[PDB]
Amino acid sequence: ASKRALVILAKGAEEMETVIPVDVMRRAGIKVTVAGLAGKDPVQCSRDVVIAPDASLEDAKKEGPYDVVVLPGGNLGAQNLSESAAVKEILKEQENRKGLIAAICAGPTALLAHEIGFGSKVTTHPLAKDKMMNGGHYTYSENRVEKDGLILTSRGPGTSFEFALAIVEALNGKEVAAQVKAPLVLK
Amino acid sequence: ASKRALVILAKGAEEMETVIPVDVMRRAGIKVTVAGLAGKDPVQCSRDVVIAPDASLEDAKKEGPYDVVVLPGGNLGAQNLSESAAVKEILKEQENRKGLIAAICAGPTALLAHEIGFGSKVTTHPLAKDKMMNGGHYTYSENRVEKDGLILTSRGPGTSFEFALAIVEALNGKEVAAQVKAPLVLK
Ligand SMILES: [Cu+2]
Ligand SMILES: [Cu+2]
Repeated sequence: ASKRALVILAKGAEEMETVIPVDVMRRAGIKVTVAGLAGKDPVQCSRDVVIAPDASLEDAKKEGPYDVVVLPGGNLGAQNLSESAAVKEILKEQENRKGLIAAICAGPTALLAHEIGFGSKVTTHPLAKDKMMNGGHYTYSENRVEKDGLILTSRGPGTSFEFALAIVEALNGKEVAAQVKAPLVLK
Repeated sequence: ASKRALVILAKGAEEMETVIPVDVMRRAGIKVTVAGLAGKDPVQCSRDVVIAPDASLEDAKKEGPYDVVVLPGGNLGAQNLSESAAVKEILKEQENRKGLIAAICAGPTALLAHEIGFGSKVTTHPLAKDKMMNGGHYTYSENRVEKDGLILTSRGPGTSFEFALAIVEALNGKEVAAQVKAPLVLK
């Protein structure tokens, strides 16, 4: 049976940080559900790219559990994720069942909002560091991708490939990650 | 006045190679029109990401001229671009007015189909090389981004940032490209 990923898509999400992990995870044979936070309608991302989700979060959250829950970044997208009761419940359940949670850029600040993974070493976009570190509940890292147990974080659009391949390695192993990596023409 | 970019979006396009240049060009203050080859309806990309274009190509082609015409890759997307009479006319006009043409991955094989920029040094995805080189009308390069006059080409999803920043530099200069680059957290 294939692994399953939930990607939560909110208005203002960084479109690069959404599409790169979805595409790379699907190249890895992961069944990815792109779920719209606000419903089934297409979502307007931070730059003006409009993406139609596979399902509403309301529906997708009923089709769990997922092997990874992925939170894209983008300053306003992450604020929307941080304010959502549905996201809070999903992340708490994932943390409780010891499943992987992956967040990139401003995405990890939603972990702070929902009190997820306190005590973890994490990274974020450099501009999101102060928000993430409010209260000192995490230890900050400048690694391009950071993984502390079941909390996987990354820094920005330019780390999106490394972030996505780290999810693939965590779920499907190093060999699959290497196979997926080669045709991408990475440096 | 701001520069203007036309990005032509066909079914089967590589979504990463579409979104990365659109996002980076908009960060550069370029007015980007994402135009759907087949009409105004949302487009199903190679992995299963659905993107809603800003306009139909039929409408957008009437609002030229553009400072750059951008062709995303993806094997089936590029085949669709190669078969289109509207694309042929747009590229010929752009070539005739000495405007920039930028194509990534399998995208450059549409230049071959429409007899654009013969004699140029070009690169493509490694798997698209044989198709591009059919007849020997170009000289092949393994550079991650290649620019020969007004023909700008690149190799794949992992070269998309370099490709997009090269478009920005060509249109808006090195200083703007450097400013846009820094917050992306590239290596
Ligand atoms: Cu970001
Ligand atoms: Cu490609």
